Amino acid sequence: LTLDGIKDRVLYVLKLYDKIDPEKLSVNSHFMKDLGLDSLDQVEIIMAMEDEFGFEIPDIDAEKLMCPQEIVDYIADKK
Amino acid sequence: KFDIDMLVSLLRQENARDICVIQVPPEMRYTDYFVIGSGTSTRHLHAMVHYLVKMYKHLKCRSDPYVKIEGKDADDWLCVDFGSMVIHLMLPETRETYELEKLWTLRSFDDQLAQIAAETLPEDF
Amino acid sequence: HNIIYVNGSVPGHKNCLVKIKDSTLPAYKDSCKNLPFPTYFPDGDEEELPEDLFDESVWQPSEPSITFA
Amino acid sequence: APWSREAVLCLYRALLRQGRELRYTDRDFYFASIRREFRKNQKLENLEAREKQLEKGLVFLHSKLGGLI
Amino acid sequence: AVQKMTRVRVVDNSALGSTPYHRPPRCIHVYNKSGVGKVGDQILLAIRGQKKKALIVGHRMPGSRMTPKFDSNNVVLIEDNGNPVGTRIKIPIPTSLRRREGEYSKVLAIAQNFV
Amino acid sequence: LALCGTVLDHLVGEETMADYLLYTLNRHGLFGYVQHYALASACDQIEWVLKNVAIKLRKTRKVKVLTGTGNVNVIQPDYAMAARDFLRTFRSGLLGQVMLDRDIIPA
Amino acid sequence: RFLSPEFIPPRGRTNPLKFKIERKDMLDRRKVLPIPEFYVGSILRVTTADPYASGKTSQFLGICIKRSGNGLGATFTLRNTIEGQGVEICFELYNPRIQEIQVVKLEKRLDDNLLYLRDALPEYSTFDVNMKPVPQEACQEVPVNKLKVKMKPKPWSKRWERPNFNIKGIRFDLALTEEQMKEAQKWNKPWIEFDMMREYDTSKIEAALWEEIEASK
Ligand SMILES: [Mg+2]
Repeated sequence: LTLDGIKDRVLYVLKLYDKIDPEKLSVNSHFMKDLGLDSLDQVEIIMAMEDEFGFEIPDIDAEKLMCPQEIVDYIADKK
Repeated sequence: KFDIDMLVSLLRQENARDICVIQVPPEMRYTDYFVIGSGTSTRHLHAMVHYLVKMYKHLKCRSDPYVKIEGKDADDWLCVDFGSMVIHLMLPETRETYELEKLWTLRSFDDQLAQIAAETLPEDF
Repeated sequence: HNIIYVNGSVPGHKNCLVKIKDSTLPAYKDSCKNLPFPTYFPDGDEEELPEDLFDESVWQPSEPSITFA
Repeated sequence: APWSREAVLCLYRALLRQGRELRYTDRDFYFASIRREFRKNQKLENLEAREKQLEKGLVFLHSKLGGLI
Repeated sequence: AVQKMTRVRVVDNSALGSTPYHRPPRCIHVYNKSGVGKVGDQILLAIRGQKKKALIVGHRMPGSRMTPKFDSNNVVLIEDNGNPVGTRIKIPIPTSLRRREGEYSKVLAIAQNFV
Repeated sequence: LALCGTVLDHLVGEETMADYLLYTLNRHGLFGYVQHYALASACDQIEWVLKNVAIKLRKTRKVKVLTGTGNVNVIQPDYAMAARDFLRTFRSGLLGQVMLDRDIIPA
Repeated sequence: RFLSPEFIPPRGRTNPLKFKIERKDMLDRRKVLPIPEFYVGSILRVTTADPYASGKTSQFLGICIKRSGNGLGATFTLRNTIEGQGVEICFELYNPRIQEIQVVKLEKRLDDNLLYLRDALPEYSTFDVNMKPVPQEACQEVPVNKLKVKMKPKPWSKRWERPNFNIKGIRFDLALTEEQMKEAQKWNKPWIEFDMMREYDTSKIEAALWEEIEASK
């Protein structure tokens, strides 16, 4: 699979999301503290991330990703 | 025939900004379906209400009777009560004030309905 | 039992004789077209009549309960 | 405050998941409306208040999305 | 049967119908060719020094069989345009409002319970 | 004019006149009705202030209230009598010196 | 042997044939729909189709407070309080749009009319909508509930203390002073119960009807 593809796609889908301001949309952008997103916000980020790639996973670590690289890595090993 | 699928498609064609369809439970005896549609201005509300009524008479309903248009006196809320479907059309601001969608979605757990309370009246002293 | 069921009220008290005849109202001008023209003769008995004759709109007893479906 | 704050997250996940398949309703509006409902009430609440709010949301999930189609 | 000067109960969640100003609203006018007001009949209301329209949704007078006779004379406040003043009704409302001639759909949308 | 006694309070409403009196008295800062009648912090709701004064004067009525299950006569504090007495003290002058036209027509 | 009240003819100058014609229609409906035995004071649940709606029925639960009417016109009224609002509906037994009549709780009360429950406290008229039926025992008499209700302040819909009403199910001592009970008895009309020409004997009429109803079955 395109591991980098996930990074840019995750970068791209996050960029598509309008509520978050891509002031620093780095590969290690945190969500609780760096982007100031609550538990409600991240789930919708999961849906946007899930919608693009096709989900196939529960919230076991989707809550725990907390950064694009972690989820990218998690999307990297699931396919 | 005039059915839920036709009604929503007709609403979509004439650019109804906000559309909500609620299938009322049979236990509630009002109607089978409940539809709420937002509109930009009073002019828009009148046009679509007239358009749907014209289509309804055109679209069979030979045995079914005609339907009155209610709320023409009002400038912000128009509702037409078809036999199996009731459509309430209102401007944006009116929609949030009443919040019809919450009432019919949450039958008896609506916030405003909950705020109301019952009372008893004994003597002051 | 030769009982006619007539809509509404009829002048007089119970057990009083009344005169009944086809309506003279203009709307029902010619109704005798589909009725026994001189009268109904049981002697002819072309077809013996049912014990009770009903109007179409009437909901007969012993029918299923009316559901407005 | 809630029965469990994970249950709050679980409730929100299911509502979005159920809304994905709505056709007659305006999917975009439903997603926005649920966000407003969650944000306005859940940010500040007490044990009793939050319990009532979560209970009403739970009824919504198990009632075919409150009759929405 | 609501008449002029009858004391009526505002079955609504509107501010004007709240228990403060205990003095019950009184009917000034019945919008019928007869002055008797029954279920579904509009009336003009003297409420808190104001004149407001109201719709009769229940009354204590016996009606035709198979219909609900309530214990109080109930009304819902109606705006001049015809939109209901209050946003919720919790007391049961008779279902007969649906068919009778008039504009009653707006009120039925507001009421959860029908009897 | 109703507050001045020019209008017979019964064709304008004692309660409505009382609310206007409280509305004007509070704006003018003449909080002299909270000492004649003990009202503590004072208030802006006519029903609340009328409740206290009715208690101070020990007045009660039997009033028919209209409830869901029927009509019941309930003993109640006399709001109407409170309004009549509250206006009287204003007219006597013990509630303070007031110039009504001060606000709208100061000129 | 419980004969439904409607079958009993009222005295008058009417021909007996008028009643035979009405009974035949009544019994025919009873075949289609079973009308259970019940008395004033029993709790009933009635399912009826709404003409306003389409093929959508409604259910109403309440205590039966009155039985009136004879023949095909028999009616009964049952009462309940819903979200703190008292409601009564008068039901026609033989109306074609009554889907079912269910006797949730079969019992009898001290009085054959309970219109005074309007003046009694709300608790005595409130009944749970979803209450399930209680079992009934055939080899018994109908239970006679001897509850005496408590009344609210004196202004009542009627002067129940007055002898004509003959109310035996109200706690008058709690609501009325001994003088008021004395003052009421000025309306007593004691001679009423002892004049033999005001009594309608239906024993033979009730008897003959019973076999006729059974014979048709
Ligand atoms: Mg009376």
